[PDB]
Amino acid sequence: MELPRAFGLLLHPTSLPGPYGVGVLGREARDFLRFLKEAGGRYWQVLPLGPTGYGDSPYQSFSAFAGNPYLIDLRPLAERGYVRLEDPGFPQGRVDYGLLYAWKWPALKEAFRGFKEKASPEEREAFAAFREREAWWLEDYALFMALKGAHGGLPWNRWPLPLRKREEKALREAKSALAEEVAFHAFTQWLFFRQWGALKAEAEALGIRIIGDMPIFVAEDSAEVWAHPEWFHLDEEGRPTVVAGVPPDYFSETGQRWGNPLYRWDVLEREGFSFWIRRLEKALELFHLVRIDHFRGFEAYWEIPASCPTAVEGRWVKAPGEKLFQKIQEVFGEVPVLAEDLGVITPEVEALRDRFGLPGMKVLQFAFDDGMENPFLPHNYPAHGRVVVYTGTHDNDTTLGWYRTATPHEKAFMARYLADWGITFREEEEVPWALMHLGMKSVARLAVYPVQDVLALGSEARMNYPGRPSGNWAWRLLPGELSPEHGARLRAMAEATERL
Repeated sequence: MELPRAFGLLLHPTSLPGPYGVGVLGREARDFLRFLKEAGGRYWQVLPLGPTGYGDSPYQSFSAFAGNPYLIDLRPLAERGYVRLEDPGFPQGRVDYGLLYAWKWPALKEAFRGFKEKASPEEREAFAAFREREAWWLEDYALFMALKGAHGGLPWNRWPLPLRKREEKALREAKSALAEEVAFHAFTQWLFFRQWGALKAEAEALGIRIIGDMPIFVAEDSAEVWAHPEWFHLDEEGRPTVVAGVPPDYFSETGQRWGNPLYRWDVLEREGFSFWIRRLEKALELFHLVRIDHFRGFEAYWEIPASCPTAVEGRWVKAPGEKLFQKIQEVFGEVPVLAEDLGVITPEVEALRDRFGLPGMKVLQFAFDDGMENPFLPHNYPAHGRVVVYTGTHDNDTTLGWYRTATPHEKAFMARYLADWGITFREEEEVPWALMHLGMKSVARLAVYPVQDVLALGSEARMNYPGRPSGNWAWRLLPGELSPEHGARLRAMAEATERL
């Protein structure tokens, strides 16, 4: 794809400021788009937007199609009398998921009750039309969530066998018995997609493109795995027989056992890769570009026997990446995908990526732990510049946080390297800006930075810390924290590096 020389910001919607404990698809989101526009940014990047479970990770969703109900702006609903919003006492600067779970779900349920009572014919009609258009994934998602609620939150493969194995009779009975719960979940979806569609329209009016994100592998406890057992390696009881992960290395002698179910690629191929085509079709209704986590998995993946508690017993298995993207290209006439290609990749992975002109990534926080050969250093980037450079992603600490724990060698080499590129700094809080400037001076067509770096925040603002059991995905902006001055500084930088 042809990427213009520009810049953007990374900010998950939950991090947006606003009342009621979590960022939503409303005015604050529009304020951010306006801020981005004033700053000269042309891209807004978010993390996966599906519904979340224990851990609150957007990369482990109950569905590969559904939208996150927590992102629904409840104000438009209250403004119609559908519900009476109450603040239990949400904190500032962070999402308290426990409190959000206990409070927002009931608020959404109360709003649905109010809706069925006061909703106008136009609204009732639109909601019905939506349920009908999206049935191909919505029926399964809505019933999945209704059954989960009726079975104490248990994962689908722990529900009674008739429901678990989707016996027609039992399934139809459950759907009737849970008609109201099913409708409610469909209601949260109609709202999510309606609000996201309006926000996407606002971004487009401001000349902004949205970069979406999705994990290559779906979650074990999700609607699509339950509904399409034939697409994954499961045993008759719904248990994965093999799981995703990565081989042991110089860090984890045990490697990483992610646990995600793996695709029966042969079955998918015979079906014209329908699952993926559909997944991308839906994603393209929300985003202009979509990144796919662990992109190398389309070339080959580390397959771990589910019985193994670690990733030591795995083996590399080839996937039909070539054939899948040939299909994606013919169906969508192009491939609007960004490849997450960090870590150790192979010449075949790089080959697949370039073959379809997919831009890869570069993370500046990883460029100074060795020498001038480090692929993350700007002078080593491809001359075609089809790559996206970040100071750090959602999985990294904020740049100031990173700097404070960096090795003496790292800190010294960074300063010297910056000096070579005509960049300097005085206080440590300036490092985030110095690195953002380095990225903008680079040949990378796109430079995307987390808002926390624009604010020069410390480790307390880190989005996610792989391996840490708590405090993840919780950071939030404060109202007005992003000032016109932050915007003007970004714009001046973009102008000087010709990214406007």
